Amino acid sequence: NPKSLTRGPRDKPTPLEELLPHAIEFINQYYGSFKEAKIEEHLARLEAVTKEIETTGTYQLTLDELIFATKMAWRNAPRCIGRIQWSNLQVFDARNCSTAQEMFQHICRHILYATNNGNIRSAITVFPQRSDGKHDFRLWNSQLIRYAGYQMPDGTIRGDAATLEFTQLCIDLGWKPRYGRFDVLPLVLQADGQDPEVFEIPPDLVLEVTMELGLKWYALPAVANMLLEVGGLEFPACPFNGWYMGTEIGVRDFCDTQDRAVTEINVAVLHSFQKQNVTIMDHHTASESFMKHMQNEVLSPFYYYQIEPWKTHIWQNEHHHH
Ligand code: HEM
Repeated sequence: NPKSLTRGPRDKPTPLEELLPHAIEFINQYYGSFKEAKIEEHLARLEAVTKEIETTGTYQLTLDELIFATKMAWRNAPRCIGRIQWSNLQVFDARNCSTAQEMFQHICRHILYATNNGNIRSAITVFPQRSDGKHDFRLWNSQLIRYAGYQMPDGTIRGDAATLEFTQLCIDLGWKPRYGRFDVLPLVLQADGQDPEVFEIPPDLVLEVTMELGLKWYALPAVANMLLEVGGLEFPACPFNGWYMGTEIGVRDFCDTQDRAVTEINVAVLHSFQKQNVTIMDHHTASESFMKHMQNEVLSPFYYYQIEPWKTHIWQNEHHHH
């Protein structure tokens, strides 16, 4: 019975006999948050949604349904330690975004809001939902802000090892590679299913925490490659963020060997982030964020993983050596 955590591509709209059941269940779940309240409202919504699916082949969520879905999907996230305070989430509605240039501006706003000069705020920007699967909006990055990973002559690493393929992809799309350890990768944005466009992230928007010892690391951990599933609808583009745990800042930029044996702690990080006033999930934050959450008072909705876009993209013509 274990279900796939991945939701792949489509080449045709979701069939009505498949969409309706899901939409109806979401709407129920939505109105269910009001036990005996809004019965006539619930039925009115069902009738409209069904009429919408029958006449247009799909349906649009309301801003409130979307907000509710983004928070439920967060709550339904198995490994997310931040899901305890699922209500502390700012939603940005970018569902009428049309171009990669517009996606770029939305992402800039997201990064700006979320970073908040260090006082990190959790947010999610929801781009248009998948229509026929041939006009998908996708962020080819794994994270909004991530360091480039460069291959060396001896087989070593310069930068983030986990971005080897993606970094290469960037270089192949024209991006000029500086060969440092902390090079912020550009944004590879796909809009309306078109070929991806490369956008440098304004250096100003990147807040970094200083760890020679020789290390830095961005303050904002924002997942950019997941898909939000809600009521049969699919949003292939919905970057979200929280704040670091400190337990993980992947400085796998290493030869950092510089008790038993496996004793490589994560202290300097906890301290470094705190003194530079960048939110990290320490005890005070865990407690405080939970307090804020309490004051506001098949798994679906859900955030799925996807097949890396460069492995599935049917190129048009743009950017050679793709
Ligand atoms: C508020 C701060 C947050 C913290 C400290 C936090 C922490 C975590 C941690 C530790 C993981 C596991 C390791 C990893 O996959 O990187 C994780 C995964 C994840 N988080 Fe968060 N998270 C936060 C906010 C969010 C937000 C705002 C969303 C979405 C709206 C979210 C959605 C997820 C999802 C979908 C995963 C993938 C793994 C899974 O859920 O099973 N997280 N988070």
